[PDB]
Amino acid sequence: LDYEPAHISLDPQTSHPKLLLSEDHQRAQFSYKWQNSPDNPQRFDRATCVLAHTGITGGRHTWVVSIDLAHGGSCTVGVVSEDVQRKGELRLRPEEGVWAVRLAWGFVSALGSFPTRLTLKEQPRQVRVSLDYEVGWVTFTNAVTREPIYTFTASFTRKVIPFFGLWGRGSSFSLSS
Repeated sequence: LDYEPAHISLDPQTSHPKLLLSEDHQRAQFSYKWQNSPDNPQRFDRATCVLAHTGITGGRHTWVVSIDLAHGGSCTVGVVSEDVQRKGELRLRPEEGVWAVRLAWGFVSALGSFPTRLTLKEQPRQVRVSLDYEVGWVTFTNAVTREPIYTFTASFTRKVIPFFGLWGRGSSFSLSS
């Protein structure tokens, strides 16, 4: 509970063409249109994902993702090693530097080679990500109720970057701390 609220801004260099970022870089929604997004090496081309601008190399840090799934979409939240594969079919799993949870209506899972289905007391509106770089914890909780969701144990050898994904029109997320 000594996790330091962090500023997150979504990096428009990284965002899949199917994600629309807000002017303030605090929100994203799944867009009906592929944008004519410059295909620079930092940009996801298949995974409908976006990174934060600023990575973490130490300490304890925490941020909150508010999730709105209007019509059976999904949202993915977590952290990636900064050398995560961005081009092609990415497998979201620890082995490939992804520590993330996927939320849909009636469906939450921790992503790995062997995804873990999680049944919660409530459908999370808000997911708190609490990262302890020093120990190697990625903790997910319901940011309103503090209900535990999942904890990954990780060995960080590189910078880690807050990670977000959306699938399906009417799906969106917004950031706070």
